[PDB]
Order: sequence, then C-alpha cells, then structure tokens
Amino acid sequence: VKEFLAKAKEDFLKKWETPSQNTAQLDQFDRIKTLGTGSFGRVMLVKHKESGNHYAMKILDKQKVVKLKQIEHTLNEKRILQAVNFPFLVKLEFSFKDNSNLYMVMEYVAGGEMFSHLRRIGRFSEPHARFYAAQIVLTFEYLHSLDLIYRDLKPENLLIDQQGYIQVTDFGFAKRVKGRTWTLCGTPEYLAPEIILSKGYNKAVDWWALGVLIYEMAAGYPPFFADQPIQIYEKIVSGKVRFPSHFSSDLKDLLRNLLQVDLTKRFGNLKNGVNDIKNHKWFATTDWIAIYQRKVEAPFIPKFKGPGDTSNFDDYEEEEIRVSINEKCGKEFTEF
Amino acid sequence: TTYADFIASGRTGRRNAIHD
Ligand SMILES: Nc1ncnc2c1ncn2[C@@H]1O[C@H](COP(=O)(O)OP(=O)(O)NP(=O)(O)O)[C@@H](O)[C@H]1O
Ligand SMILES: [Mg+2]
Ligand SMILES: [Mg+2]
Repeated sequence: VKEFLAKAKEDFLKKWETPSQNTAQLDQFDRIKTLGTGSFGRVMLVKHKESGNHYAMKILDKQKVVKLKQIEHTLNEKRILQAVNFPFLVKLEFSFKDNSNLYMVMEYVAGGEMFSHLRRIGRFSEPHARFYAAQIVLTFEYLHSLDLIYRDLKPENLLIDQQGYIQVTDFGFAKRVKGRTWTLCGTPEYLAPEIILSKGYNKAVDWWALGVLIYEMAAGYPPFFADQPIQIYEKIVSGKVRFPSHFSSDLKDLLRNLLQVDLTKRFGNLKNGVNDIKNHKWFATTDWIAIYQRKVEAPFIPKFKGPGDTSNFDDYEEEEIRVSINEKCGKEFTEF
Repeated sequence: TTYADFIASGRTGRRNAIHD
C-alpha cells in the first residue's frame, strides 16, 4: 500500500498542476433524461453522438453558483475530479462551459443511488454493509493521502455499478488542504461535531461520516435524526448513540470508535491512521486486496436492461437547459 | 420503535447538502 499510493500521488499532482479544460462541447451530446438533482446541480443522462456511449452530465447554472457562493467549491470540484483515478471513484470524461452553464460529463453508473436500494430494502445485513464500507475505507485512504477531504459522504452520493460495486460521486465539497479548514458544509445527518461547533477541522470528519454511513446501512436509519436540522445538530453534539438489538458486538465497538466526539480518540485520526480501522475485528474477514481488485462477488447486483436504462433511478421533472446569448460570470470561472 | 419514529419523520427522502 505505502508503495502504491506514492505512485498515484505523482499522477494526481501532474493533473492537479495543469488541469484539463474544454474537452468537449454541448452539441456532441443528445440530452435524454434527468437522473437526479441536488442543492446545486442537475444530472442528466446523455448520449455521445460520435461514439454512441452514455454518460452522466452534471449541469451547473453559473449564476446559481455565485448566488449560493459555491464559486471556490465548484472550481475545487472540477479540478479535483479530473485529477483523481481510483476504482471506486466516478470518472470525469469531459468538462466544458458555455455562456450560462458549467458542464461535467461523467461515466454513467446505471445501478442507481445506494439510497434508493437502502430505503426499499429497509437495511443491509452486516456482511452486505461491510462490503460497501470496505470500499469507502480504501477510497478515503487514497483521498486523504493526497491531502483531500471529501465532506459529503451519504447514500445519495454513492452509486452502485453493474458489478455491484460502489462509485463515489459529487465532489462538490472536496477540498485539498494541509492543515485545518472552517467551511460549514455537508449534509445534516452526517456532520461531525467539530463542524457544527465551528472550531476548525481536518480529514477526521470523513471518518466520522463513515461511522454514520455504516450505522445507517446496518440499521436502516441514521444515528441522529429529527424533523429539522437544528434538532439534529443538538443530537450530534450530545454524542449519545443507541444501537439496535441486532447490531453485533464488533459492529457496536467499531462505531463507538468512529462516532467519537473527541478527535484525540477517533479511529482514523490516531497514530496508526487508517490501520486502526482495517485491523478492527469487524473487518477480520475482509480481504482488502481482493476488494480493491474487484475480485469479490458482490452481495447485490442491480437489474439492468441494456445501456441507457434508467430504471434504477427515480423520475424528475424535466427542465430545459437555457443558454444566454451573453456570457455570464466569465472571469469568475476562467480556470474551469 | 425507533424505525417507526424515523419513518414518520420528515427526513426519509433524499437529503440535499447545506447551502446558505
Ligand atoms: N456518474 C453518475 N451516474 C449516474 N448518476 C449520477 C452520477 N453522478 C451523479 N448522479 C446522480 O445525480 C445526483 C446529483 O448529483 P450531485 O453531484 O450529487 O449534484 P449535487 O447538487 O451536488 N447533490 P447535493 O450537493 O448532495 O445536494 C446524484 O445523487 C445521483 O442520483
Ligand atoms: Mg449529491
Ligand atoms: Mg454536492
């Protein structure tokens, strides 16, 4: 591992220094159907004319970006996404912009969000949750070693591929930072105490979010929930967590070390780093190299009828993509 | 049950990120 990562960092650095730009144009694609929306953008299933391939295109209205003050965040998203390369990270194929929008064309992950399957089924058995969790652990190990922080881990940002493996999407809050950062961003249910308390935080927040993820997958509901975000923040800060009767002793022990309000005791943030997590009993049966190589037989494989099939995604109200005749926010997005 | 309280809550659907 120590060896591998060191070589992937070199690749990342070259692309981080000299990012790719304007690698395609809107007219090379046929817009088909909306796969999902969020706070910032809309993601559409598109077909590439010349090749016939299907992709997932994230569309960002430049004006909406400024209004919401996501300028720096959006620039981070594109810059980081085009520089990374990992089995469990969605791949950015092309990126370009026009008078009104910013575009990011990614590989189409047809399996749907883990969210939809999780909600429909109710919850995942421990071995099933472990399978997904192992992939996130490796993903964060790769990301952190590049000085990157994810900041928006949640089932809504995790896609299942044809082989039943995870593909992490949405790098909207990803940031390269050595040291601490202060932005209050993320999703309510997954915020670490230190973020809410506005004290400056580091990569340790991703490890806390993993805790919440594992908990939600195994239980079927998040550890801290309520009707309004403010009520949730109160629960997160208290640190009081209750485990379902069915959780195994190993799982409970792992979660107590991830959902640790104290940074000096939180797994992943100690001397052994990620090793404390990898060597934990709950992962005793996990073959880390096998997962990385995608040699493990996935516990769940989504039904998929031909390319272009969106049956694993909900339906959304379609909206015309408008392109003004005048250039908007030209200077702000120069490097995009 | 905790599950019943969750299912009756207002945050069982897709959750968007925090934007100010
Ligand atoms: N590569 C992809 N393949 C298939 N679907 C995708 C892909 N990327 C994103 N999606 C879908 O589109 C949705 C929104 O993409 P996303 O990048 O998360 O926009 P967003 O505004 O940043 N969401 P959020 O910030 O969490 O409120 C996801 O939750 C998925 O359902
Ligand atoms: Mg998202
Ligand atoms: Mg986002």
